[PDB]
Amino acid sequence: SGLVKMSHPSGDVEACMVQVTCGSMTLNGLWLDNTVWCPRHVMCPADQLSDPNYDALLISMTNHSFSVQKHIGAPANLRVVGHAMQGTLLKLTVDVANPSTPAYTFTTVKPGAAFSVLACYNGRPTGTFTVVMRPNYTIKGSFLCGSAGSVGYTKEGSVINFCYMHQMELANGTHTGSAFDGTMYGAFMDKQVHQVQLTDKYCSVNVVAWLYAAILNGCAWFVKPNRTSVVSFNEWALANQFTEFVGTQSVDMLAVKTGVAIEQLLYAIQQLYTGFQGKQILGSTMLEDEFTPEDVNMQIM
Amino acid sequence: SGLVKMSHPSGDVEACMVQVTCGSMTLNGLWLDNTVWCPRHVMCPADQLSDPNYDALLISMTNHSFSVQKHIGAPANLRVVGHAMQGTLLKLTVDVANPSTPAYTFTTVKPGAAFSVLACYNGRPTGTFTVVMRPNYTIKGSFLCGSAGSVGYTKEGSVINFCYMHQMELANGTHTGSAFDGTMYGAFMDKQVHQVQLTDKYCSVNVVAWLYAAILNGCAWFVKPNRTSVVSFNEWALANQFTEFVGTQSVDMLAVKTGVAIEQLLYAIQQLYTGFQGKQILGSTMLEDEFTPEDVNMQIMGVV
Repeated sequence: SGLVKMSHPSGDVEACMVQVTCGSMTLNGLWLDNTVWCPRHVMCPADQLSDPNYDALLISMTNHSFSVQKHIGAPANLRVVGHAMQGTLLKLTVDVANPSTPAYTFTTVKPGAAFSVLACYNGRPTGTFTVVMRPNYTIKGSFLCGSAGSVGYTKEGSVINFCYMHQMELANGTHTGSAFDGTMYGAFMDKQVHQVQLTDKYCSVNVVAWLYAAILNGCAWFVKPNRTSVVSFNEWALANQFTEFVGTQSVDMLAVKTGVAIEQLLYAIQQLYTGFQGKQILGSTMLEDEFTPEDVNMQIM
Repeated sequence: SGLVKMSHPSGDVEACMVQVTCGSMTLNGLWLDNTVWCPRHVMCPADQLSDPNYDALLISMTNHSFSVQKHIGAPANLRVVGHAMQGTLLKLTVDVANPSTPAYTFTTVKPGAAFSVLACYNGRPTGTFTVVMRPNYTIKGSFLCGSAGSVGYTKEGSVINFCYMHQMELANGTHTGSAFDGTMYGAFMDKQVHQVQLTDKYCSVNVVAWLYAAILNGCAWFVKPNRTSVVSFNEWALANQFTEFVGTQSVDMLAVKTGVAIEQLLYAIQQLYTGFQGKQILGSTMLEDEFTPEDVNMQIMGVV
């Protein structure tokens, strides 16, 4: 009954991690059914990562180019019987179906949404943590060299939604990766040139959730009777580095649980961005946008 | 690079979780070999929790009083064939041995040490997070009603150190539990009465680690030539709600890597205690003390 960074139990997804090796290069892959997903830059030699030619590289491969070992749990015999390139991912086909494939889906996450990351090295889970997809389509993770192919996901019921496969580091503590459709979040290129990122923003709905959590724990000094409408807050947001606020039923439950209307918190957010004055809020003298409405509902029940 | 709140993968420990039911009370238990560990207040009924007689509650039990079900993973029912009390924990014996018992130890952690927690409800793992054993022998986590028996651990190679089993809430967001020798952390009582908690302190050595992580991630604005000695800082600490700084080799690797001495960050902590004056350090506006030197070394350099 505090507000902490919380991840899904990782057991489910650990049972799907494998190591993919191609020549002298190695990284992680995700083994679902008869498929192993991994980043395509496993085909690329270190010196050529500046300007790879993936179309060339793909051609020069046979199935015997790809080596897949399973280290965690039950071992280890995966023969690659096919290989395809899908955007910034490779799609390897293997002769054995993962007996431990969860019920799963492949939905792309949106800015502000949270997901769990299983950080792996050489096909071995080493740690798990949770992030939110930034409005500029980066995440703030904890990745060293060799973590490519680490998997990000969410869990509703026993259905895993795989939403992220790690690719690269754009700057200090700034990362991105692929959705399992093969597209890179934020359209960054999987080559090692410096690329510019768009400006970041506060996730408005996540700040509202956080303010609700502060109220639910007795910190409500910022609540006034004043209101800003959603439509009016969103005009303001455009020019002050906040995202468009979009209401959800998860926000609505917090409004009911506390007696404070969304529009009062939208007004407070406008004030708090001018300054906290004193003044702390679970505090912190700055806005928190890394907890979702769902986060706050499940941890402060 | 990047520094996040990082937990161990929980697959190992998930396979060990079970539900223990006794009368009307239900919570989580930990299943190792032929033993299921759970908090003993599962014997105490709804209202008697104000103050219970645990020696009495124990005698009024047989093995049939206890029901253990494994819900997640490899399904099972486990018959209880013995029962004992040890401190604040029951030690239940079951007929089937856990076929996925990890290599493990039972060690008690000291204040400032971090560990992973697997939060469970009704024998089902729902989330994992990392905590530090606070100087006042509480932990700050997310434990709702029904999470007693949730388990905390550190992992070293294949060996899991089990160091915590959740017991109770105290103040808001303030929790405590048992080591697996049965002793409650900070001598608290498993009882719905109120007990006095010592004041919290900042874990100075973790704050230093966090500041080194800042420097290593390109955030060094708080670094000045000025220095406070360890001895001097520790006198200051007593008066200002900080722990005694004790250096380790792990802190030293960070001093070597950044070129910034410990004594420079001791002086910076004294200046940052007052306040960050509108700036932030790794996205925070207050000192962070739940990143340990070992944790920072592992995330930033992959080292021990």
